[PDB]
Amino acid sequence: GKRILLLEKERNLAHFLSLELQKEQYRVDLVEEGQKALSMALQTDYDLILLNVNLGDMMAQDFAEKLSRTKPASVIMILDHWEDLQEELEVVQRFAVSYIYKPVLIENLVARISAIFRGRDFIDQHCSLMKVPRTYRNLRIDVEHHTVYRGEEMIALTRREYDLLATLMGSKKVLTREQLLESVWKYESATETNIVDVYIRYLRSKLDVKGQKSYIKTVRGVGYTMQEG
Amino acid sequence: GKRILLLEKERNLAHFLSLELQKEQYRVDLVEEGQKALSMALQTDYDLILLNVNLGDMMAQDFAEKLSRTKPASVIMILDHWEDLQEELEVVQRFAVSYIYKPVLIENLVARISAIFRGRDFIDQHCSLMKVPRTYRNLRIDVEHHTVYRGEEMIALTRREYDLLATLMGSKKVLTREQLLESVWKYESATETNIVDVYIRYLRSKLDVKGQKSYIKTVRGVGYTMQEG
Repeated sequence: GKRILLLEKERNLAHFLSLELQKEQYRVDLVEEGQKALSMALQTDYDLILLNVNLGDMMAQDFAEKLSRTKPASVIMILDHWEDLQEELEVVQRFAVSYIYKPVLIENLVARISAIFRGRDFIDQHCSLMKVPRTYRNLRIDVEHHTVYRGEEMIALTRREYDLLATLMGSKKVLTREQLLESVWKYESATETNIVDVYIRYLRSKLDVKGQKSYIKTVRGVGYTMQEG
Repeated sequence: GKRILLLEKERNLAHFLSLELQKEQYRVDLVEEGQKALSMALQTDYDLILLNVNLGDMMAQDFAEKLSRTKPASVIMILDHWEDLQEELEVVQRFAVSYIYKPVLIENLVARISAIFRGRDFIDQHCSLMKVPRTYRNLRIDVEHHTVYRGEEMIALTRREYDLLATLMGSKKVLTREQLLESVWKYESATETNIVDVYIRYLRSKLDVKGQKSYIKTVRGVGYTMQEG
């Protein structure tokens, strides 16, 4: 459950925004004083802090600079009317992840907050996009359908097998059993590298053709890679 | 929101398992018939299908074989008692992404499903295999706290600045503004390439030092990348 700190000076809006955010299963701490919002953000890591340009007892810009002393990458979004935001736009753009104008439909606001959260979560997986190979010899990879064809024949690779093939095709360098573990079984706390050899064998038995070189190369030393034909 | 097809013969466990999965914001379709489970799996793409070894009107092995005609990389996990799973283990190991024994703690099962999901997403987003970069020149990245140090000095990068620096550091290649948009503003629908240039300048003003090369390299007419010292 993502945690949100909410200081909104229009109490009617605050109430209904809080309700809709909770409907999305976010946790909402509603607050009303700048200095108490700051003390709360210092002691609690919020996934999002939603503020107006002027908090009452301080400006959002001062809130953000103070907080930044210890939590410099804090996720702050500003919600305000046109004139208030326009007057401070340049500074808001510096400290705020995003800003949105009142008057505001709550659903558009909740939608923007969800986008920010997804975008932050994507950065947090350290996913460096790389170009995907879609052929190898007479194998065709249909990435959108997670299907594989040998010539025109669909090969019914399971998910794990599909994943193993893609990991091998994705690396020019040979991969160790350990690197394969950390790839195809990433996040699962897998220990035995012996399961790698089970699934190589499953993979070969689906792909390889008799009289032909195997599509998978065993580098007896180190690990596995794809087998040039 | 990840979608799960759940056919568990023990209705008490099924009920609580469904609730705990929903708390992670997963959508759970509870079923009780193997034939209905199959018809649902053909007509909608589930991220995970959770089954016992025997579905009642058919074996999970038959379910998987029929499904694999259309959807060969379907994500199927088997939950069952020792004797049921042991008796079918070799077969299950071929068609199932994973298996887990009853009696089972719900919290353990949710954690394993979540891991499997993240593992599929790493493959499906074509993330590089390389380790997240944590240094560049005299920069140190504390990934857990989203903080950055230049020497011993903490630089107060904003979340957006941080995400941008991470995306640049994440890629050996030059990134175009369109690529930077699609990663640092992923899901935010941004279409103005101009904002990338604005945050590059913000990043430089925080990191760069007089009489040093900039940490960021402008590649005229292409995009941006990191700047060797």
